[PDB]
Amino acid sequence: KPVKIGPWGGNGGSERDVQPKPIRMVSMTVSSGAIVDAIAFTYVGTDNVQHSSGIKWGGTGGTEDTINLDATNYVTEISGTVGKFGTDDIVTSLKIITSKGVTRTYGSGTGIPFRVPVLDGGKIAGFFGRAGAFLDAIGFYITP
Amino acid sequence: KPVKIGPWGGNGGSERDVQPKPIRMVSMTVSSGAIVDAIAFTYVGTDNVQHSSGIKWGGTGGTEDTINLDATNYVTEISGTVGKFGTDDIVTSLKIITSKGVTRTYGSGTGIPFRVPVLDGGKIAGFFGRAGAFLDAIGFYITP
Repeated sequence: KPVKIGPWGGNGGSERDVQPKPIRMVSMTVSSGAIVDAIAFTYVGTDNVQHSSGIKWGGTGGTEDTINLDATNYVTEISGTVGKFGTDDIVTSLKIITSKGVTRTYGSGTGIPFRVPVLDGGKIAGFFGRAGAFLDAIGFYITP
Repeated sequence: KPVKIGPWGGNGGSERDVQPKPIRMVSMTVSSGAIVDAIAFTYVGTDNVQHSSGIKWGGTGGTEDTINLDATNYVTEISGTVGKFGTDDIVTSLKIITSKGVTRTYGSGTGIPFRVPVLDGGKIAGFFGRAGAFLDAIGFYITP
């Protein structure tokens, strides 16, 4: 069963979550440009079945990038910033680090930093948050 | 069973951890004044036995304050700040929130904030980190 922590960001947009909850992440897709426009992911649930988060959480801007994950290549740390974009506090940048040390950076924005490093073979299993035109807020599911 | 995340803080101090790992926190004691001088806790381990973290993690400054906890009165969120105090980046403040609404604030908010809100009945079960004269860095064990 995952732990659920967060989210980091503003209170705009609509709330986003998944059912069933995730125990490991299979892929994630971030849409980004100057800031983080949207996120989507696929995962194995608490039922040991694969599921999608469905339509991307956020708007139509930016470009998509997908990370494929497996038992040896999993997300061990996520960081980012919360800042203004227009009059909304949103996720202005996001950085993903995997267990092989590869880092991907999404957005070029600034603001109040957040960072969640997961230790001892634990992993980020998936996401929840808030989104509208952009990614207002992001939180994490984590399994040991 | 717990997830292990963090730490937040500077790079100084000696590494501090507990064995066995915690599944429930029973009490925690923060020593603080202007900053966070030390932390200690007692917990139920993965062996279903009560254990201490031992001597406090940090120095002899500040005043001690103890929170008593159990399965239904648990820490649901910890936040704080990491900042320079003298020559060291340390945990300059901590805020503890319990499931019953008990709040305690320790130290002074100088530097960069962090927050770990735990949702859906998850709980902070204990701590690890780095310490010397002060609490250099703090991380969490979290159970779902």
